Amino acid sequence: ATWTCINQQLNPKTNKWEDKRLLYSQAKAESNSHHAPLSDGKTGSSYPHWFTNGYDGNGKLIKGRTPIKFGKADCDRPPKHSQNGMGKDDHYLLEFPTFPDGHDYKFDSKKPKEDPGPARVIYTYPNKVFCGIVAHQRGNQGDLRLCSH
RNA sequence: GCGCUCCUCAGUACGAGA
RNA sequence: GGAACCGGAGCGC
Ligand SMILES: [K+]
Ligand SMILES: [K+]
Repeated sequence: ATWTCINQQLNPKTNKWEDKRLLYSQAKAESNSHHAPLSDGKTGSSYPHWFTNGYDGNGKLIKGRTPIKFGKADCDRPPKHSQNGMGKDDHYLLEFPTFPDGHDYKFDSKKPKEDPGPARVIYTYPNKVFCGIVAHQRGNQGDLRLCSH
């Protein structure tokens, strides 16, 4: 499967924010999540960690936010995330950087951590079910949108 | 002693718009 | 997302 993300990137010349299209292999993205450790932000980079998707630890909407629909049960299931995402019955979503070249993000990188880019592979804790690839609408921050495929 | 820089503190406390 | 205080060095005065 091929996923397409649209990311706005600043042009240093025109100084205007321009659209950038980015293609990612799903296999590589899943591979990225398999090789990433299964902890919630306890690496030097802080990745991977909890992707709330608009919810709080008790699986209740946050009000004002609209969760992304991944189209899969385990994924769209409201989260159960404890103080450090290690609850024995915890279940939630993780986000980890993913790129077009598909290389594994150096999760232990720090000061400075490797650039995480705009895209993230989203998957479940603790069975790493693939949910999708999202990407910040503009820059490497702000609103995260579901990409196409 | 005053001003600026870097390391560290620390991906911590704090947090959920990441 | 993400500080500061305390802690150590450099440059200038
Ligand atoms: K400092
Ligand atoms: K200091």
